Amino acid sequence: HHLEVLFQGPAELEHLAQNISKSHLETCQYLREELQQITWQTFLQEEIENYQNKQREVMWQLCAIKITEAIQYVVEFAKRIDGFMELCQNDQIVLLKAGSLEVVFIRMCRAFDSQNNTVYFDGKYASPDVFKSLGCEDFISFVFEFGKSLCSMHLTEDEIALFSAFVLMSADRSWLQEKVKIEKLQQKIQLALQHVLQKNHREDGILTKLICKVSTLRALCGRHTEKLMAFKAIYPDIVRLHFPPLYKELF
Ligand SMILES: CC(C)CCC[C@@H](C)[C@H]1CC[C@H]2[C@@H]3CC=C4C[C@@H](OS(=O)(=O)O)CC[C@]4(C)[C@H]3CC[C@]12C
Repeated sequence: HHLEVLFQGPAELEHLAQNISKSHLETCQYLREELQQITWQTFLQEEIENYQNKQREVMWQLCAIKITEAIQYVVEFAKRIDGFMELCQNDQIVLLKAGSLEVVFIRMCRAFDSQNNTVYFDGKYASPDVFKSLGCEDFISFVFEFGKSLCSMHLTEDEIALFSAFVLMSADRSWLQEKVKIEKLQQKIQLALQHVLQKNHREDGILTKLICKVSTLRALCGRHTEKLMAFKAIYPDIVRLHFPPLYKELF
């Protein structure tokens, strides 16, 4: 008892970090180690050309299908975050519409080869050239830059998990009813994140460089929405008849 009281503080941070870590491990589509062992499996030049030969609307549908799969896994992660399921359906929805893509881009770092500038996509590792038919060179370059920048921090699986839970439970998304409860939850997650960050590299204070990325993610997800609305103005029926329903609902 007396010993239990002396540990209660940090024990609680460790407990929450382990909870979130586990939720992350069990809701990622692929194992980190799996992804790292096949970075050499890049598309061959012939396959690259084929993707480049596809029509704009065709490449967009494919990417939306692939992104929707990753989002499905992020929704499973959210469900397991303590507090998320206690919120009103309305706040649950607002946090997912705003954060599900941000968590995807965070998870992208586990499936990104920084030295060669390539991302795991449709079975192989893809250079930015694979996405040329989208007609979004700037948005694509921003995505890869983000991948490179998060990789350069060599975040551990537990670090990625707590950072995912952090930008997901943000109390500043517009239209939230329970700002105070969500805020108290993010604060805990953040103390837990700092706890695990210092466990590995009290060498710096990267928590700030990480929290700095938060603003970059919002701009990245903001551009996605802009590009998508621009695409939907030209291909309204492609979006309506061939885009995945969950992607439509979210974006
Ligand atoms: C306009 C929009 C549709 C274009 C987006 C094109 C690229 C940026 C997308 C398409 C498909 C996306 C991947 C789909 C699937 C995954 C698996 C996911 O793996 S997991 O193990 O972490 O769950 C990590 C993100 C990752 C690598 C995504 C990165 C981002 C990704 C390459």
